[PDB]
Amino acid sequence: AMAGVFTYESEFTSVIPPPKLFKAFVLDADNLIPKIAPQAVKSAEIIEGDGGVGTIKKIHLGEGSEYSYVKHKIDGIDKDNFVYSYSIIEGDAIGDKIEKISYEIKLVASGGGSIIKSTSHYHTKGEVEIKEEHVKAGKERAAGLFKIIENHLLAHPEEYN
Ligand SMILES: Oc1cc(O)c2c(c1)O[C@H](c1ccc(O)c(O)c1)[C@@H](O)C2
Repeated sequence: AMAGVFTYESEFTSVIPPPKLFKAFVLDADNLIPKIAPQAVKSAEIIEGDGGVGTIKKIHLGEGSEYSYVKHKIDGIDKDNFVYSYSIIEGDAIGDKIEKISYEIKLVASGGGSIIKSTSHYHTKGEVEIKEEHVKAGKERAAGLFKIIENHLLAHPEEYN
């Protein structure tokens, strides 16, 4: 029956500045990734909402994740300060051990690069197993994807200006 929340903090740098990165990784992620990283993600669609806060999206994952869905709940967007927060509410790692996973992502200017500050909140249930390796994975995973994006924009500077 026991509820809890485990909360983890992570950072990535990028040479791409916030406002470009933001448009690519947040605002256009849904079409972009599927185009440049099919193994990551096949497609993404709005199930519910108006696209703003409170929208839910079914995201169709790629082979990397045995073609499994997740549903994302948009918790907030601030297009000015480059903040985005969304919770995974169904899908891959959302079992019994763990019931929602929530992210706040904050892009910070840093020398015409960015630092991507990421807070994740694993909403637990029952006993709490959290392995230094389960965290390293999920972290590598996210960074793998920012790297795909960063390198994509470096090779396509015509995009997201
Ligand atoms: O290989 C994977 C496995 C996953 O569970 C996920 C992956 C990639 O990336 C998905 C992802 C992450 C950020 C996104 O904007 C996105 O559209 C899709 C993430 O929610 C879940």
